[PDB]
Amino acid sequence: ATAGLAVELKQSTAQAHEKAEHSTFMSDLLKGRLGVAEFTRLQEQAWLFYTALEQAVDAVRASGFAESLLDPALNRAEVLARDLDKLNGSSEWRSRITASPAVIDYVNRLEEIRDNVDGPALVAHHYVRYLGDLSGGQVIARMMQRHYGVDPEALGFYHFEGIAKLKVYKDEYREKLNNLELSDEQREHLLKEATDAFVFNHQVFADLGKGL
Ligand SMILES: C=CC1=C(C)/C(=C/c2[nH]c(/C=C3N=C(/C=C4\NC(=O)C(C)=C4C=C)C(C)=C\3CCC(=O)O)c(CCC(=O)O)c2C)NC1=O
Repeated sequence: ATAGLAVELKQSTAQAHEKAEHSTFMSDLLKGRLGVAEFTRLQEQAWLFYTALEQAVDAVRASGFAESLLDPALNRAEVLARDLDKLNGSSEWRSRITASPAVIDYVNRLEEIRDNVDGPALVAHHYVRYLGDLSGGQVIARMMQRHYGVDPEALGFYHFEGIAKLKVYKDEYREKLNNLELSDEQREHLLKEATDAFVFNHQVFADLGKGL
């Protein structure tokens, strides 16, 4: 549409984004109703899906698609594992954690995108996760420190070590989106995938809200 991909993504995903953002689990977490335990469960599930997402990013980058956008400085899985070591006090969690049903679907989609090397689909998922982390991530980190006394060294996920000027980086991210060479089919595919990405994330929160 008329104002470029970054604008079309934001508008197209608005309804799914709002649903995800206002899940009961995330709402209770950010208001201080839960605890470090619940934050840890979230980060455990996020480690599972970021691990899958980053295999898909690596596959797509290697194909030569969206290279400048798929900045490896964004990788969260390793930082996340370090956070989880601190949150759980040992590496015990690696052999304990299991994917919730929501995370199974989400990982399965990311693995399909990986093995298909589906560039447009991968960009959609990259946008929903990383640009969200860059944008609202400092708010989440601040609330985890404020409400629950989480040590900032256990919030490495939100820090983005290697990025100095965060506002400039987000602006340049949106310009890289606008600059991607996409057919109508590819652009439509990307947009639909971005909505599905928000849908997966909402179900992840729903399953966390339950005993799952
Ligand atoms: C499934 C949950 C969830 C995801 C995946 C998410 C992603 C997400 N959050 C964004 C921005 C943002 N997101 C937030 C806030 C939050 N972000 C949060 O995850 C939480 C819990 C808050 C607290 C309200 C803020 C303040 C922005 C700023 C805006 C912007 O740059 O457009 C963007 C940027 C949009 C854009 O500029 O196009 C994305 C993709 N937001 C979500 O809520």
